[PDB]
Amino acid sequence: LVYNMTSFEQGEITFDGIGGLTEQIRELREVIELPLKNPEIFQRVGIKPPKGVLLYGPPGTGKTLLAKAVAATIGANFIFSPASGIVDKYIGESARIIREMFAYAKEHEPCIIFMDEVDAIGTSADREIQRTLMELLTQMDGFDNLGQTKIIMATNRPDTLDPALLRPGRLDRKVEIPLPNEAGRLEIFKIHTAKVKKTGEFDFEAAVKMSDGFNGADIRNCATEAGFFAIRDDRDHINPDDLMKAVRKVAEVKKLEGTIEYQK
Amino acid sequence: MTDRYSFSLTTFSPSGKLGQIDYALTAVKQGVTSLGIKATNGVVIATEKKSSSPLAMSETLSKVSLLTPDIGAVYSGMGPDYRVLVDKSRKVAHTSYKRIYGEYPPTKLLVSEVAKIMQEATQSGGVRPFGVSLLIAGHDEFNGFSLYQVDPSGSYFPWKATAIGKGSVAAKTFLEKRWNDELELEDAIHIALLTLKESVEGEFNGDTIELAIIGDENPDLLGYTGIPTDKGPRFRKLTSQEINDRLEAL
Amino acid sequence: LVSLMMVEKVPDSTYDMVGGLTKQIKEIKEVIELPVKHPELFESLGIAQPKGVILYGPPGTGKTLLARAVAHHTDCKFIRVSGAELVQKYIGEGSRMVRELFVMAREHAPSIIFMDEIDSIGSTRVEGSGGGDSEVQRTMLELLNQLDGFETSKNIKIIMATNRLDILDPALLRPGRIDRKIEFPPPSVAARAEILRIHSRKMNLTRGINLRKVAEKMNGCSGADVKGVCTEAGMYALRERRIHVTQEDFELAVGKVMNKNQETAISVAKLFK
Amino acid sequence: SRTTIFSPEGRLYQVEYALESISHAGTAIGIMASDGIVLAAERKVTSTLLEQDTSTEKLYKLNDKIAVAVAGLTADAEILINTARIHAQNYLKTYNEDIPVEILVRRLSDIKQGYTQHGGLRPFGVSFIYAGYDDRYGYQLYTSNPSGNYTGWKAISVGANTSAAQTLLQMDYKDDMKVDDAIELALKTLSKTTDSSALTYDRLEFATIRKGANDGEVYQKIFKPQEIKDILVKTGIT
Amino acid sequence: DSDSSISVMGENEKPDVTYADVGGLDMQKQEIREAVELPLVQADLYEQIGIDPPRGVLLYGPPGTGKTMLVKAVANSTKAAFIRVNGSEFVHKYLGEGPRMVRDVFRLARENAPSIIFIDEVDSIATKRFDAQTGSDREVQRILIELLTQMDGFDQSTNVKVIMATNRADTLDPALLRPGRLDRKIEFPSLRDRRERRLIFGTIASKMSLAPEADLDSLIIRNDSLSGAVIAAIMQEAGLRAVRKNRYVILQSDLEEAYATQVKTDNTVDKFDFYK
Amino acid sequence: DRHITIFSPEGRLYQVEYAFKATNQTNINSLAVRGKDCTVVISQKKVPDKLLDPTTVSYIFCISRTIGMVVNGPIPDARNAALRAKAEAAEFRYKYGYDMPCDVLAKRMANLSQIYTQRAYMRPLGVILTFVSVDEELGPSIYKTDPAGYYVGYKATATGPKQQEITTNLENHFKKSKIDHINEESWEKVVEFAITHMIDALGTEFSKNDLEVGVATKDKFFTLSAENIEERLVAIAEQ
Amino acid sequence: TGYDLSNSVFSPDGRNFQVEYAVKAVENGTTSIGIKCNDGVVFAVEKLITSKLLVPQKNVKIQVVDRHIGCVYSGLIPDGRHLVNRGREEAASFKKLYKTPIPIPAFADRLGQYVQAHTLYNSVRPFGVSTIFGGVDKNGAHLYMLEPSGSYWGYKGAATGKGRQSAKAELEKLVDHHPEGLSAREAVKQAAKIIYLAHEDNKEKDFELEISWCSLSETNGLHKFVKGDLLQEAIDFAQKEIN
Ligand SMILES: Nc1ncnc2c1ncn2[C@@H]1O[C@H](COP(=O)(O)OP(=O)(O)OP(=O)(O)O)[C@@H](O)[C@H]1O
Ligand SMILES: Nc1ncnc2c1ncn2[C@@H]1O[C@H](COP(=O)(O)OP(=O)(O)OP(=O)(O)O)[C@@H](O)[C@H]1O
Ligand SMILES: Nc1ncnc2c1ncn2[C@@H]1O[C@H](COP(=O)(O)OP(=O)(O)O)[C@@H](O)[C@H]1O
Repeated sequence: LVYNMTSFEQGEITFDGIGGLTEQIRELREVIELPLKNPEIFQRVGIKPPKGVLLYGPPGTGKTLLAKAVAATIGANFIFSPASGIVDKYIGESARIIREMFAYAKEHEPCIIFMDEVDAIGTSADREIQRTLMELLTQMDGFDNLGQTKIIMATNRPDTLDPALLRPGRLDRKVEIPLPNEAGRLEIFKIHTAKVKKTGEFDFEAAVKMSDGFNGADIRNCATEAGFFAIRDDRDHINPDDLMKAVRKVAEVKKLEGTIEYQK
Repeated sequence: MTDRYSFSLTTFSPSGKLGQIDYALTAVKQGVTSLGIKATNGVVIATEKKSSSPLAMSETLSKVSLLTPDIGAVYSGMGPDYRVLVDKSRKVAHTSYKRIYGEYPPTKLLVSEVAKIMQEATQSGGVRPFGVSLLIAGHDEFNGFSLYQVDPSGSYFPWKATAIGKGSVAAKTFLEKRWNDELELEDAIHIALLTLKESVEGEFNGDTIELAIIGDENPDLLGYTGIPTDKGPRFRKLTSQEINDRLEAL
Repeated sequence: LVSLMMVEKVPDSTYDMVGGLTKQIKEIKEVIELPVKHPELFESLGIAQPKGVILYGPPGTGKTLLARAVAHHTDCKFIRVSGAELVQKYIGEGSRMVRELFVMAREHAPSIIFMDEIDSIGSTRVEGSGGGDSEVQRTMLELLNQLDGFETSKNIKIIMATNRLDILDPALLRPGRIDRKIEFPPPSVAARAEILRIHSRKMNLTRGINLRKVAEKMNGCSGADVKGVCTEAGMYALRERRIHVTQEDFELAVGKVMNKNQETAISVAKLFK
Repeated sequence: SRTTIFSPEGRLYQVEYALESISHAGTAIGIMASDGIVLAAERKVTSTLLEQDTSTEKLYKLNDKIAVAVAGLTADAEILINTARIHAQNYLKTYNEDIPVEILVRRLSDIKQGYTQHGGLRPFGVSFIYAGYDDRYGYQLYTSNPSGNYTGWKAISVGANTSAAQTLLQMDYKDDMKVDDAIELALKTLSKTTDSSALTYDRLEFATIRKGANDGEVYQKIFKPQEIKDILVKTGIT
Repeated sequence: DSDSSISVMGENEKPDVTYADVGGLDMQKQEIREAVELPLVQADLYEQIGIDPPRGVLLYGPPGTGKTMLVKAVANSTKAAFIRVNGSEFVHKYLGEGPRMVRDVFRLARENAPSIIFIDEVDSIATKRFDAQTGSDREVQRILIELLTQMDGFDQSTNVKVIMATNRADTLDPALLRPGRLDRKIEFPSLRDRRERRLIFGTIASKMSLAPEADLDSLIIRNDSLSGAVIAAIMQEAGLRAVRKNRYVILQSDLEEAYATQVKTDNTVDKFDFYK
Repeated sequence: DRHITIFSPEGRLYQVEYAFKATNQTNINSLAVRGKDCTVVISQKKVPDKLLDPTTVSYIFCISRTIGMVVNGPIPDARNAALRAKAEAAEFRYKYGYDMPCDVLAKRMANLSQIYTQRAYMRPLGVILTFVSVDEELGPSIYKTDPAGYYVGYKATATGPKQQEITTNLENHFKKSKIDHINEESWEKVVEFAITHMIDALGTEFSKNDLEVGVATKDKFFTLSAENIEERLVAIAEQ
Repeated sequence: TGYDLSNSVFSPDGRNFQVEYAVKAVENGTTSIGIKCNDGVVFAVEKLITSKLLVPQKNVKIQVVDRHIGCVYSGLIPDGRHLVNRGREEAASFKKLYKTPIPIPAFADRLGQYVQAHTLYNSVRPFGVSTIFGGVDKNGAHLYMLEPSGSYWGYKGAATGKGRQSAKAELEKLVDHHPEGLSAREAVKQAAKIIYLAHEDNKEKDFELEISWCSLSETNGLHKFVKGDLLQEAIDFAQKEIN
C-alpha cells in the first residue's frame, strides 16, 4: 500500500529539466555515479560508499522534483513520505511504521527512499520521542547491512537538531542550494517557454531585472498567468509586456507571510 | 510610563531549589575558562579572549578589569552583565568608604559591597540576576593577600586557588596537583599557562589572551615623585610581548 | 495456564547461605510457620492467623535470594508470578486471572505465593489518566478481604515485596490486611564478615588471610558487593594463570568499587550554608 | 506563588518549603550550662586548598556580649546582621546601657513576616542560633525561623536530622552539666550525625562564651584552628 | 519455538567485520573477552574458582564514538547463538506486547543454550523513579523491573549474562546495575590519545590505499579535537576526490582541504546569539 | 519563559535571539572601514515605489560636527536611540568641556542596553549600530553594538543579512596586502574601494540613488548628495 | 499563537503581530489623502453618513495643531485626536523657546517617537491610526504620513482607509502625467476627483466632502479650510471625471 509512496518511477524523464546551480547538480550525480556504473573504483581503493546523504534548500525549489527525477535515471522506486505525515499520538506507531518502511524497502532493491520535512525530528512526553530520533539514526548504521537503498532528508528548517548533524560521518554531503540569481533565473524560462509559442527576442531582460527572491514554482505559475489573458491579444505569438500585468500581484502574495531562509 | 511588574521574578521550589538562579549557573559554565592563583610573593589571574571574527580588536574588550590600584578582577559567562558591575563598584568604594576614611579599603569589605547589590538583583522585584560569577584579588597592610570568588546568589567563597567555566573541573582536577605552599610568583605563570594550554582548541598567542598580576610597589606608574612615603599601584597588567617572552622560555 | 505455578524443580538455596541475617527468620517464620504448624495450638487462643506480611529495604540485600531459599524447607508450595506478567494489553484478562489465582491456592491450604515488585500497581489516581491496572488491584484486595478471602486466610498466609516503599496506595493497607512489616537494612561491618566466608571457598591451603579485614573498610549498602568484589578478585588469578589468591590481589578488587564508592560526584553550590 | 494567600484549608504554599528547605543546610547547635556556653557548626565543604583556616562563615558576632550561628543563604542572612547590629548600638546612644536579647528578637523577627505579609516578596531563607547574657535573666539561649516565632531553650540543633540530633542531647544533658562536661557533647552530637565520619578539625567552626574575667566581665572568645584541633584530642578521637 | 519477534541472527546471514578492523581499544577490548570468549571454553576453571562466572556488562561512553563497532566482531567469532534488537521496540503502540514477548524473549535463549543478545540503546528506558503522574510513562518502568527479575530473579546460571549499550551512563535507573546483576561496567574516553590516534589514523589506510609523494601522518600532530568516529569518517570522505577528477590514488594536498572541507564551524552566531 | 527576559530553562534568552532577527526586515547591507586620516560608511537605499521624496529617506545621522552612525533596523526603534545620542553628547561636554568620543559613548549606550535586559517594563530595540569618528587621541575608529551590550571595535566591517557574502571577501583582502587600514590618503579616493568590493564580492550593481554615504572628516561629519556621488561613481571611468 | 497576546513580545520572525493587527483596524476606516503641491499642501477626506439625522458641516475630522499646519487621520476617531492634543501643546512649548514657528521635521521628531513609547510597555494600547500632516516653514514645502509603528516618510502624496488600491496606482497614473509642478488651486480640483473615484469600494452608502489646503502664496502659508463656491466648483468638476 506504500505503493502510494513508491510508485512514481517507471516513466523515464530527463535529468536536464533543471539547470539550477550546476556545481551542486554536478555534486550529487557524480557521487551517486559510483554504485551503478563505475563501482570498480571503490574496489580498487577498498573504501566504503556514501552511507546515504541529505541536503538543504529553502522551500519550493524543485527539491522533491530533483529527487523524483533521479530515480527515473536508473530505475529505483521513488517514494513520497512526509515527515509530519508519519506522526501519530500512538507511541510505538511512530517507531513501528519506520521498521516496516525499511522492511519493504530492503524487500526491493536497487531502489530509493525519501524524506523532506524531518526538521521537527526533561519533560514527560518528550522523553520517549527522542528515542525515535535515537532509533532511526541507529537503524541507518547500527547493526545491519544496506546494499542498494538510500535516503535524503530535504527540509526547510535547517535548525533541525545538533546530534544528527553533530557527527557528520554518519551522513555526508550535507549540501546546500541557495536561490537563483539572473544567472539562474534566466535559463529557467527556457524550459518554461519550451512547449509554448512566443515572438522571439531577448525579452528576458526583465527577468534579471526583477524577481529577486522568487523561486521556480511561481515563475512557472507566472508563465501560465501571462498566457491566460494573452489570448485577448489572441495572437500566434506572445509578448513580454503580457506577463507584466500580473508579475506585481504574484509578488504581493509572495509578499504575504514573509519567511526567512538561512542555510546550515 | 507605568510600572506594574513589581512582583518578585523569583520562585520557591518544593524542596528549596530557588529556580531562576539555578538556571543561571549554566551560562557561567557555557562561558570561557578563567582562573586565579595566589602566592606570598604575589597573585595572578588569567582568561582566554575568544575573538569571534578575524576583524575585532582585543584592545577594546576588557576581559580583565581594574577596581582600585591594588585590585583586579575577571569573569566568565556574560560580558554586558560584567561591564556595568565594575562602575557600580567603583562608585561604591568611594561613596561609602574611600571619601570617608581616606584610605582605599581592604579587599573583602569591597566584596561586601558587590554581593549587597547582587543580592538586590534577586530579592527585589521586576529584575533578573547577573549571569556572572567573578573573582577578586586581595591586598592590605593589615590582613594580606587573598582571593575571593563571588556568585549571583550573593555568596562569596574565599580561596587559595580555583577556576571556572567550560573547562573548570578538569583544572580543579589538575591544580590540586600543582599547588603547594613554597611559592614565589615567577613560577606561577608556567602552571597557570600550562594549565590553560590544555583546555583550548584555538590559537595560543600572547596577542590572543590577556592576563594580569599583583606585583609590588611600582612608583614608575604613580606619575609623580617627591613623596617617598606613598605606596604605588601594586596592581598591574602585562603587554603583548612579556607574555610571549614567557612562552618562548618554556 | 500453570506456568506461574510452583515447581517439581525447586531451586537449591538455603537460609544458612545467608550470613548476617540472623534475627528476621525468628520474627517472620512463625506467622508462616507456627500456627500453620499448629493451628490447634494457635486456636488454643486463636487470635487471628493474620494475612500476609511485607518486607521493605533497598537493593543489595537479596530479599529475592532470601525468598529463593524459603521455598526450600517449606512443607508448602511457593508459586511465582514472574512479577507483572499477569497483565496483558486488554481489559478482561485482568480479573479472571486473579479469580483463577486465589482458587489455585484454595485447593492448597498449606501453600503460599510470591511478589517481588509492587511499584507497578501503586498510587492509583484518575481524572481521565490512569489505566486498567488500577482495576485489578481492587479485586485481588477484594477477594483478599471479602466473603471468600478469610477462608483463604484460614488456609493461607502470603507476602508482597518491592524496593521502594511509600510510592503506592495507602488505601491498600488496612493493617490486619497486612499485619506486620519489616526492614531488610544494609548490613553491619561484622555482619559483612561472615559473608565472604560463604562465597570465596576457593583458597588452597593458603595463609595470611584476614576475612575481617574487608568489612574493616566498607561503608556500602549491599551484601552482594561482597560477591561483586570477590567474583572479580578471582578473575585476576584467572588471567594471570595462577589459580591461587591472596589478600592484596583480593583487596584492590575494591578498585572496581573505587568507582562505585566514588562515582557520586558532588556539587559546589554554597547558596546556603 | 502569591506569598500572601493561604491554602484552601488553612496553610501556606511557600513557607512550609522554606523551613523544610533549610534542612538541606549545614548544622548549627547551641547549648548552655549554668556556667558557660558552647556552639558548633559543620561547614558545608571541607576541601583542602581554600582558606578554611580563617573561614569565619557559620559564626558571627554582634557585640561584646552576644554570639550567634547561621543556617540558610550566605547573603539573605548576611544583611540581617548588618541590620540588627545597628539596632544594638542604636539602643545605646539613647540609653547607654547594655542591650538585652528579649527586646532584640521580639523587635527583630517581626521584620520577617513583613515580607510574608505584603509586597509579593519572598521571605528570608534563614534560621539562627542565639546566645548571650543580661544582668536580669542570667544566661540565655534562643532560636528563630523564617516565620518569626522564637523559642527559648536549653539546647537545640538545626539542619540535617536536627530532630534526630535533638534526641542525642535528650538523655545526656544535665542541669548542672558544666562547660568542659558539656562541650564534648556538641562535637559528639556531630560525631554521629556527620555524613563524613572521616572527621576534620577543618570542616567545623566553633565559638564560646564565659564569664572568665574577674569583676564580672565576660569574654566573647572565639577559637582558632590549632586550638580546637588539640581540644578535639581531649575527648579522645585519634 | 518460533516466537516471531526476533529470529536466530547469524546462522548464515551475518555481517562480516573483524576484530582487527578496530585500531587499539585494547584497554577495554581485553577485559571484555576476558569475560566473554573464555567462558565458552574454560568453564571448569570458573568452577575451580569463582562461585559464578563474572558476566553482565554495561558498555557506555558518548555515542557515535566506538561502542557498536566492537559489539559484533565477536558475533563473527562466537561459535554460538547471537541476537540483535532495536533498543526501543518495547515501546509498542498498545500495551503488553513486551511483557508478552520479553517473557518469550528469554524463552528463546533458554532453549538456545548457550547464546547471547544485545540492544541498540536504552536512553529512553533509563528512569530511576517517578511519582505516578500518568500511565503514559508508567508502562516504561514496569518493563524495566520486569527485565530485572527476568535477568536474575530466579533462573540463575543456565541463562546468559548480557550487555548494556547507551548514549549516557548517569541517568541509568539504579538498582539495575549491581555487583550480582552485572558485576562489570566499562567505557572508553574521548580526550586526546597520542598512543591511539597515532595508529588508528592509518590502521584503515591499510584498508585504504596511498602513494606517498610526501608524509601524510602529520594531521595527527595537529592535536586540537581528537575524536573517535570522525577520524575514519574523514578519509571516508577525503577519498572521493581523486576519483572526482579521475585521479587514481589521492595526494596529500588532496586531503588537507578534505580535513577542513569538513568545516569545524567554530564560528557560528547560534553560539553568539544565546548568552549575549 | 518565551515572553520575557528571565533566564531560560537552559540559560539563554529567547526574547533576545529574536531581536537580532528583528533587524532583518529589509534586505539591506552596510559597510564600515578606516581611511588613512578619515573613514567611510555606506548602505543600500531601497525605493520600491515611485512617490517618495528620497531627499527625506535616510539612516545615516549627524550627532556632532565630529561623528556619525548608521542603522540596519526599524527606523522608529532607531530614532529613540538617535535622539538619546544627541543628549548624551551634550551632557558630557557641559560637564567636562570637550566633545564626545566614540569609545566612551558606546560604553554608555552599551551600559544602557543592559538595564533593558535586566528589567521587564521595557521593550528592547531590534537594531544594531556602527558608530564612526576620528579621535584626537585615538585616530580613525569605529565601534559596533548589539542589543545586549557586546560592543567592540572593528578595523573594518559590515552588516546586513549578507555578511558572509562580503566579510570573507574583506578578510581575503588583508591577507593580500596585510595592514590594518588602507594605504590611501583622501577619503574621495578610497570610497571607490568600498563600492568596488560590494558589487564584485557578492553584491549587485548600483545606480546613483541606490546608495548613501557618510564621512567622518577631521573636525567634520556630513552626508553626500546626488552629483557628489555620481562624480565619485565615475571614478570607475578608469577602472 | 501564544506570543500574539500583548505588547513588547517579539516573535521568532522578529516582530510583534499586535500592531500588525492594528493595521487592519485602520484598514476599517474612511478614505483620506493629502498632496504635495508646488507651494504647499492639500487635505481632503471621506466622511460617510449613516442617517440624514447627521448634520452637514458641524462635524469636521481635520484638526489643526497651530497656525501653519493641518492634520487629518483615518480609523480610530478618538485615538487619532489624542496626540493632536499632545501636538497642540508641544510646539506651543517650542515657540515658547526661540520665538519662532516650528518646523515640520520638528513635528515628527516630537511625535514619531511618542507613539513608539506606546509600543515599549505591556500596559498601553498602540495608537491604531495612520496619520498625515503638512504645512510650511522657512525652508519651504513639506509632507509626511505616519504609521502606527512610529514610522514616517516624506511623500509627495499618501492615502489610507480602504481607498488604498485606487489612489496609489492612480497617483502612479498621475505623476508621470504631471511632474512639472502642480500649483495649489489646481490640485484642489484633482484631489476631490479621487475621493469620488475611491468611494466605489463603499458605494452602498453616502457622504459629503471636506477639504483644506495651505499655500505660501495664497494664505501667507497659514491654514484655512474650504468654505465656498470653490468647493462647489470642484464637485461639479469631479463628477465629470467619473462621468
Ligand atoms: N546475606 C546475603 N546472602 C545471600 N545473598 C546475598 C546477601 N546479601 C546480598 N546478597 C546478594 O544480593 C543479590 C540480590 O539482592 P538485591 O536486593 O540487590 O536484588 P534483589 O533482591 O534480587 O532485587 P528485587 O528484590 O528488587 O527483585 C543476590 O545476588 C544475592 O546473592
Ligand atoms: N576504531 C574504529 N574502527 C572502525 N570504525 C570506527 C572506529 N571508531 C569509530 N568508528 C566508526 O564511527 C562510527 C560511529 O561510532 P559508533 O557507532 O561505534 O559509536 P557508538 O557509541 O556505537 O554510537 P551508538 O551506540 O549510538 O551506535 C561507526 O560507524 C564506526 O564505523
Ligand atoms: N532550479 C529550478 N529550475 C527550474 N524550475 C524550478 C527550479 N526549482 C523549482 N522549479 C519549479 O518550481 C516547482 C517546485 O515544486 P516542488 O518541487 O513540488 O516543490 P519543492 O521545490 O519544495 O520540492 C516545480 O514545478 C519546478 O518547475
